[PDB]
Amino acid sequence: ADLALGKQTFEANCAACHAGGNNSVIPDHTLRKAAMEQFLQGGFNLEAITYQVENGKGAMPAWSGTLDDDEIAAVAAYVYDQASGDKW
Ligand code: HEM
Repeated sequence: ADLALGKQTFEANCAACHAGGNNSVIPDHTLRKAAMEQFLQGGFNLEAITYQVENGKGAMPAWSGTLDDDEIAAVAAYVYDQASGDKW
């Protein structure tokens, strides 16, 4: 995965709501591994993350009409990497 692209895509598009890997809209639905295991539909895995970034969920906007496939893949990988290595 192009983690470099993923990080810049993250800062540019997701940081207002998830700065520090947290969540400013619904505080407990952070991007930490344990939180995603509880709140992310499908659990903590790349497929679940990609699905939500593409399709959206409630106050979480859908990005399929803003970011392209290679950009979505990149950002999903970055989020997974950050969570599993707890790099936030
Ligand atoms: C940017 C493109 C972006 C990413 C990446 C992203 C990811 C993401 C994940 C993986 C979750 C799940 C967290 C969990 O614990 O279940 C999640 C959830 C929400 N998001 Fe998000 N998100 C991105 C962008 C944005 C933006 C710009 C906003 C703010 C307007 C935002 C908000 C939210 C909200 C609210 C949720 C919770 C969804 C729900 O379960 O109801 N995200 N995001």
